[PDB]
Amino acid sequence: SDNVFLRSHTKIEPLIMRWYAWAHLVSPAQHALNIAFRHLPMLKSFVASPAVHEAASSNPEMLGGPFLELKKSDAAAVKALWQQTQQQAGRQIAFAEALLELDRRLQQSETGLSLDHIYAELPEPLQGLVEVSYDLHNHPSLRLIEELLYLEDWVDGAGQEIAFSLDKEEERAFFMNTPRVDAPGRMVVPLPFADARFDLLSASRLSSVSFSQLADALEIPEDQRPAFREYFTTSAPQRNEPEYEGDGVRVRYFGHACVLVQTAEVSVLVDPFLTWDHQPEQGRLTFYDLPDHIDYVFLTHNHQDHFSCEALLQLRGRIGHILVPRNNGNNFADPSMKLTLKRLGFDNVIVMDEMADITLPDGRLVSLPSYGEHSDLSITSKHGLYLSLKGRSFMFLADSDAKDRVLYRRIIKQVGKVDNLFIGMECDGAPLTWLYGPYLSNPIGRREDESRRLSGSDCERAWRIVEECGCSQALVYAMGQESWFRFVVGLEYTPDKKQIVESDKFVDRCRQAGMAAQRLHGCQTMLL
Amino acid sequence: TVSDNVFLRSHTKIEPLIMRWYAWAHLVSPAQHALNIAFRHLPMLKSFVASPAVHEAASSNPEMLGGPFLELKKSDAAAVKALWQQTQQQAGRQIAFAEALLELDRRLQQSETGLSLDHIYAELPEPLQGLVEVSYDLHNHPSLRLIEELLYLEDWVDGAGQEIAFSLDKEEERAFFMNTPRVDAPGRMVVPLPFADARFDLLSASRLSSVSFSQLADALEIPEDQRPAFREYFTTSAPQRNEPEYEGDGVRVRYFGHACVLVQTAEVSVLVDPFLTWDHQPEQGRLTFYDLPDHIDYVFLTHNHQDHFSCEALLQLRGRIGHILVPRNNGNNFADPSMKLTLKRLGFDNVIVMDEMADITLPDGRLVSLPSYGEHSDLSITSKHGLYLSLKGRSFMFLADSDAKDRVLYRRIIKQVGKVDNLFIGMECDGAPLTWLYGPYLSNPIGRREDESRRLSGSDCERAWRIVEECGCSQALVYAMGQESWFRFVVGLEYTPDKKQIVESDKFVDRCRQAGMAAQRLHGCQTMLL
Ligand SMILES: [Fe+3]
Ligand SMILES: [Fe+3]
Ligand SMILES: [Fe+3]
Ligand SMILES: [Fe+3]
Ligand SMILES: [O]
Ligand SMILES: [O]
Repeated sequence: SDNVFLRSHTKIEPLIMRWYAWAHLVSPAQHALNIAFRHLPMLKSFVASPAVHEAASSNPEMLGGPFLELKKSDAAAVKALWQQTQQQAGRQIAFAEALLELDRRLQQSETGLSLDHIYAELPEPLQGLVEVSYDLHNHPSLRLIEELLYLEDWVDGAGQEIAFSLDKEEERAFFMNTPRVDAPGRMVVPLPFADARFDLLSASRLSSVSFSQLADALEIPEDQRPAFREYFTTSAPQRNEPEYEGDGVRVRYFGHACVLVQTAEVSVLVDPFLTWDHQPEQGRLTFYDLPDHIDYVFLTHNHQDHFSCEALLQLRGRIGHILVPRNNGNNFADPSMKLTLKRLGFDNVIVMDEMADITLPDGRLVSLPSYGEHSDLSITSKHGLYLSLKGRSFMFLADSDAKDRVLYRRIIKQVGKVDNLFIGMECDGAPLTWLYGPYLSNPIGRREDESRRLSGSDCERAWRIVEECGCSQALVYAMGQESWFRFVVGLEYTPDKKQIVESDKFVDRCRQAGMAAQRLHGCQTMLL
Repeated sequence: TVSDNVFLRSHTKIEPLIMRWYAWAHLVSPAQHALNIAFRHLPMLKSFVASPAVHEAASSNPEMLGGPFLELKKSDAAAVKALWQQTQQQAGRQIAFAEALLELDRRLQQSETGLSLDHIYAELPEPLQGLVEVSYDLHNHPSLRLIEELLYLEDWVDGAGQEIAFSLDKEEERAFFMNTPRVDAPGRMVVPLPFADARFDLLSASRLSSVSFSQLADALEIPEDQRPAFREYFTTSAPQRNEPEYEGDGVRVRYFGHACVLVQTAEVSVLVDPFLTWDHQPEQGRLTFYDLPDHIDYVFLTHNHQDHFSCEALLQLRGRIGHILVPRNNGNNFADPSMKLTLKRLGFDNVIVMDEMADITLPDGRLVSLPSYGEHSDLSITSKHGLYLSLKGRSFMFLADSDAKDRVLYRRIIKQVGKVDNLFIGMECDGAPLTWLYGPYLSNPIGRREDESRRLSGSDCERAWRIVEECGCSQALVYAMGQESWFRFVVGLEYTPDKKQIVESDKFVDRCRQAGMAAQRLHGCQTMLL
C-alpha cells in the first residue's frame, strides 16, 4: 500500500549535463554549439577565479550575463563537471568546432563559383550532414540535414537527468548561467527525457502511483529512497477548477505568456510556463490548475520563456497536439521545434505555416505571421495565434514586434476583426549574442549587437496592431513580472523601466480610445 | 435528337497558358511570375517587335535552342506586339511588384551590413508592404522573405490571364515552353479558364468519361459562334488504354519517359514526376496519359523544374490523385517558391509537404522522402527531394537529377531505409547555366564564369557510382535524360552519342554490368514486372 502522489511543490527540473534543459540544449546542433562555446568557457572561466563570477552575480543589473551564480565553495563541482563535459561530449565539441570552422572558411573562400569541391573536404563530423549553398548574392550558407543528424550516434539520452527539489521557484538559479550541481535538497536521477519511465513519473502528478514501483523504475538506490520519499505524499494535489463546463469562454492567465483558453469542448494552451508553488497572497494558478486534457498547445516561438521543457515533459500524455511554426533550415540558430519535441517524446506535433487554420469546436485557430524579437536573424520559427471560440476572437502575439502595420492589415482581412488582443511589450530585450552568441562563427560588432535585441513591440508599434485589428480589449502580457519567472526572464521591472513605461503608455492610449485595457500582473481567471 | 455525348480526342492537347505563355511552375507562383513577366517576358517581346529577324536567326540555330529568343517568325510580329502591349496593361501591378522587389533587394545588399533593419519597414514601397520580412543570416547578409501565404491573397493574384489552348498538333510541333508565347493561330483555340476553377475538373473528366458537348461548352462559356470549332477537339469514341490498371500480386513499374515513372501493386499506385504524352505511337511503344490508372494514390514531385512539375499533366489529373507529395521550400530565396502553394493555385489541397527522411506508410510497404543535393546552380533552393519506395519487398530509389556530391549522405540514408534493389538516376551532368532558369530573379547581374560554373547539372559516372556502391542495387536505370521526342519544348535537343551526357551514361551502364548488375539507359517507354 504505497500509493503516493508527487508533492504539489516538488519541482522536476530537467537537466542536460547539469544545465537546465531549454530548447537549444535539446536540438543536437545547437546543443553542441552551446556545450563548446558557452558551457565550457563559463565553466573554465569559473575555475580560474570563482570570485569574479560572484562579483558579477552580486550586481543585480547584469543578472543574465555569462557568469555562474555559484559560489567559491562549488569550485570542485564546477571543475569536475567541466572535465566530465569534456570527455562525455567529445563528439559534440568536435562537431561544433568543425561546423563553425567550415562556416568561417566558406565566408572567406566561396565567392560565387561552384561549391562541389567542398563536399570532398568535409570533416568527418559534417560528412553527409551539411549542404553548402549560395543566396542570390554569392554568400554561402550552411544547411544542416537535421533529420539525419538526429540519428547520429552521439544524439542519445546521455547527460539527460532530472533534479527533484522542494525549494521555492524563486530559489532557482538562472537557467543559462548556472548548472545544477549537487546540492542539499536536490536529488538528481539519471533518466532519458523520452523514456517511458518519465511517463510513469508524470502520472504521479495527478494520479496515485506505487512509490516502490516508481523508485524501482527510476533506478533509485534503497539507501537513497528515504530521501526520495520526501518528494512524494499520500494526499492528492489540490486543484483550482481545472475543468470548465460553462457555455462561455474562460481564459486563464497563468503568468508571463502562459494563457489557457477553454470552452466546455476544447482547451488551447499558449506558451506553457507554469509554477508548482501555490501561494494565495498572489492568487497563483499552478500546474495543477490546468485541465486533465489540453487539446492544443500553441508554441509562439523558440525562446526559453515560451518553450518550457519542464512544463511540456510533465504534460506529455495530456496534450492532444502541439502547434509549432516552421523553421529556417539554412540558419544554425533556427532548429526545427518538431524534432526538438520529438526528442522529448512528442509525436503529436503539427507544423503550421502562416495563415494555416485548424477547425475547433465552435471556432478555429490560425497561425499568424510574426516579425522580429529574434535580433533580425532569418529565424522563421515564430508565429502568432488567432483564436475563435463561440464568437469570441483572440489574438496572442507574444513578443512579436509589429514593425509593419500593413502586415496585420492583411492578416485582419482574412481572420476578421479580433475582440481581445494579447500583446507583449518587452521592447528592450537582450542583445543578439546573449542568446545567439555560441552560434556565431565570427563575432559581431557591439553596435550591431546592441542594435538587434530580443525586443518586441513598444507603445507606438503595439498601437498599430490595435488600429488594424479593432479589438475591444487589449491585454499586455509576457512581461515576466511574476516572481517564479525571475530565473528565466530576469529582474522584475521597476516602474521607471522602458518596458513598464511603454506598457503604461499603451494601456492608457487603449483606454482613451474606449477599449478595456490592462497590464496583466499575477494570475487571473476571466470569463467572456 | 442531337444527342452528342463526347470524349476528348486522344491526341487533343490542352496547353495551360498564363497570358499566352506556357504555364510552368514559376509562372503560377505570383512573385516569380511577376519577376518573369518584367525581367524575361517583357524584354523578349520588345526585342521581337524590334527586328524579329534576330529571333529567326537564333531559332534556326539548333545549338541555340532555349536561348532568350522567340521561336515565332516575322509574320507574327503584329500579334506579338499586341501581347507586348496587352501584358503591359494587364501586369501593371505585377511589374511594379517585380521592380520594387529587385530594387529593394539591391538596396539592402548595398547598405544593410549588420545594424538593425527596423527602419526598412517604414521605407517599404506599397507593392511590398505587409508581404516581406527583412532578416539577416549569421553573417550580416540581408535576405528577403516574402510572406507567400499572404501574397497569394493579394488582389492581383487572381485567375486573370489564365487560359487553356486546345490543339490537335503532335507534341512534336510544340514551341519551346518559355521561349515562345502561344499567339492566336489556326488549329489552336484558346479558352479563358482559371486553373483553380471547378470547371477545369469537369473538362478533365471528359478525358475518360463521356460528357454532353452542349453541356460542356455551356460550362466553359464557349460562345455559340465558336462551338462548331470547339467540337473539333472532341470525339464520340472512347479513348484506348493499354492495361491502365494492375491487379497482379507483383509490382508493375511503367516508364512513361524522362523522369515519369509509375509504380503499381494491386493495392496502391505511386506516380513519380508526372510528364505525359497524349500522342500514341506503337512504333516507339509509347505509354500515354491514358495508360495511367483511373486513380493515382500518390503523386511524388522530386523538385520544382519544368520537366518534372507539369501543370499540364497535373491539371487533367485533378480529382484523380489521392495525395501529391512535395518538398519544403526556403522562404528566404526568391527562386524557391512553395510547391504546396503553387499547387493550391492549381486547385490541389491534397498536398503533403514532406521533410527529409519523412516516411508515410503504404499498403504492403512505405515511401521515404530522401535528401537531394545540387542541380540547382548551387542556390539555396530546398524544394528538392528523392524518393525511397518499398512495395511487396521491392525497393526503389528515384533520385531524378540528384548530384551525389557527398557519398556519405547516401550511406546515412541506406542506414535508415536499408539496401535498395532498383535505382533510378539521372545523368544530366551538363545542364543549363544558372541564368537560363533563374535569370529574372537576380537583382544584380552575375558574372559569366560563375554562371557557367554552377549549372543545372546532376550526377556523372563517378558520382552515380558512389550511390550504387552505397545502396547496393541489383538494377540501376538511367532516366531523366530527355531522350524522348515529346520532351522537346521542355528539355531541348536529343543527345547525340558524343554528348557528355550519353558518354557518361554509357560508361556507367558498362561499369554496372561489369559488376553483375542489370543496367540500361531508359529510352522509350517500358513496362516492367518485379
Ligand atoms: Fe522571445
Ligand atoms: Fe518572451
Ligand atoms: Fe531539375
Ligand atoms: Fe531534369
Ligand atoms: O529579452
Ligand atoms: O537537368
